[PDB]
Amino acid sequence: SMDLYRQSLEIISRYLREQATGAKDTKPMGRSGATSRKALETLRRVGDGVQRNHETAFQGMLRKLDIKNEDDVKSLSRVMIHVFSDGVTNWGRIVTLISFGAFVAKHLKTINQESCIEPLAESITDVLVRTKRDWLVKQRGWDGFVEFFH
Ligand SMILES: O=C(O)c1[nH]c2ccccc2c1CCCOc1cccc2ccccc12
Repeated sequence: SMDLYRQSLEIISRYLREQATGAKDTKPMGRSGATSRKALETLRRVGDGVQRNHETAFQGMLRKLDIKNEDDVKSLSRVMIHVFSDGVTNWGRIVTLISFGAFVAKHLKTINQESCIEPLAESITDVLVRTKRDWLVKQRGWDGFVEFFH
């Protein structure tokens, strides 16, 4: 679903960008927007907690990935689909996929690869919506994400 993709892209890319810069983007978003703003707000709350709770694991995975350049960022999808497609599907695992994206985005700013944050956000959005389309539709997309963590 291109609507699920374009909404997910805006939520993920906004969170990854603002985690990297340290500054939040202004309130107006694209289509839907009201649901997306609520989703970004719950994502900041839950996602910041996940980064703190899994700091050692995130540090370990970052080291393993050994990200140095733009080519390393594109080779990521291979591990991303491996780890994320095996096992159960729930909102906690979706938050973990996104929060680790934020953790990687901060590292990219550090190594002067900030231009890779958008392609990375795009890659996460694509893997998420492509592999979990039906489950996301059943949960009423980003409306169900907000409700679940309410
Ligand atoms: O779901 C889980 O078990 C799990 N465990 C982890 C333990 C550590 C770090 C993440 C995870 C996850 C998230 C899914 C897989 O994420 C990824 C894997 C690889 C590269 C990535 C790059 C950008 C964003 C997500 C990535």
